[PDB]
Amino acid sequence: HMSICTSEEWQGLMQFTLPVRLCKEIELFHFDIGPFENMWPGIFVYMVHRSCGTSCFELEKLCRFIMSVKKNYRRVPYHNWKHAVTVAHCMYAILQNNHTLFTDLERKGLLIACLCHDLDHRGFSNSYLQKFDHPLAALYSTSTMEQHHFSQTVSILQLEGHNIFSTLSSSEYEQVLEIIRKAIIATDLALYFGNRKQLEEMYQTGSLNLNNQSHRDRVIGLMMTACDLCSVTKLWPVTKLTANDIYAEFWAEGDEMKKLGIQPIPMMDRDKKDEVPQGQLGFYNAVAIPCYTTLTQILPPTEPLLKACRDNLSQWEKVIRGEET
Ligand SMILES: Cc1c(Cl)nc(C2CC2)nc1Cl
Ligand SMILES: [Mg+2]
Ligand SMILES: [Zn+2]
Repeated sequence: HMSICTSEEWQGLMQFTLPVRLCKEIELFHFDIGPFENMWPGIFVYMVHRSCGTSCFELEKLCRFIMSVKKNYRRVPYHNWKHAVTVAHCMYAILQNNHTLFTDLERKGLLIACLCHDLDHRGFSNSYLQKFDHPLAALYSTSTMEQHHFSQTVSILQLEGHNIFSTLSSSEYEQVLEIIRKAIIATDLALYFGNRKQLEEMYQTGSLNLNNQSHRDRVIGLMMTACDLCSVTKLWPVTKLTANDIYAEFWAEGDEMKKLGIQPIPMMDRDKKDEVPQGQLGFYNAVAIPCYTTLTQILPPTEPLLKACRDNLSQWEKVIRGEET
């Protein structure tokens, strides 16, 4: 079922060298991959090599894996290839700035989990699949798309010449697949609320312990949320342009619901565009600000993400007040 890259695609990626100018730029939390489309697969190779090393993965298998993953992201307005690389870049910036807190196996599993976290997204939410009793919802009762994204990741890894993790021992292979599974499932925002509440309690009571596996899993889960939502941490023009894509995707879902005779929620209704700024204020106060606040408490080097999120919240307030561009 997985689409496979052509020889020309992976061989082409093998010869790419990142321009020197961008090396200083890629290290920064606010970096926007937007203006460098041709370089996205190359940027991911670069990030894997800088975090793990050139010897970590067999270059040919890595390039084949990356180009087949790209091929399995769909032409949807938001949950696409650009999103995958954006999320992976945020993870790289988090991992770089907190490098030894994490094991070599965690750094490789997380960068891969980020690139694959929305694989084969169809442009439909878990709400749509569960309300219209789609077969995916029967198969995966909760975290429907996230279970699908993980199944797709394993399916790519099973393709001839794509198993980038085959050189790990039998124990490390099962360990990395678990790191990936947990990380991808954690991208379901429904799980985020409880995860952030549990982490805030652990941090406030002084019980949070990164040597404790269940605590590590939660910290990793919050990092996945922080990366998934990072369009809210970019410079305002970038954040605004990504919000346009977010809403284009939701509006297409809303259109499909309307065709089935079910009225969508206001956020998915293109005829309700005027409610977007109030909706964004709600999203930042309920989801993004608490997310980056808790992440900054646990990992102080991630503070630039919280600063940038606060700045964009401020910009959404300006939009509501009529002070826009
Ligand atoms: C990053 C992100 C996500 Cl996942 N969801 C939403 C929904 C309110 C439109 N907004 C943002 Cl800014
Ligand atoms: Mg997702
Ligand atoms: Zn995502």
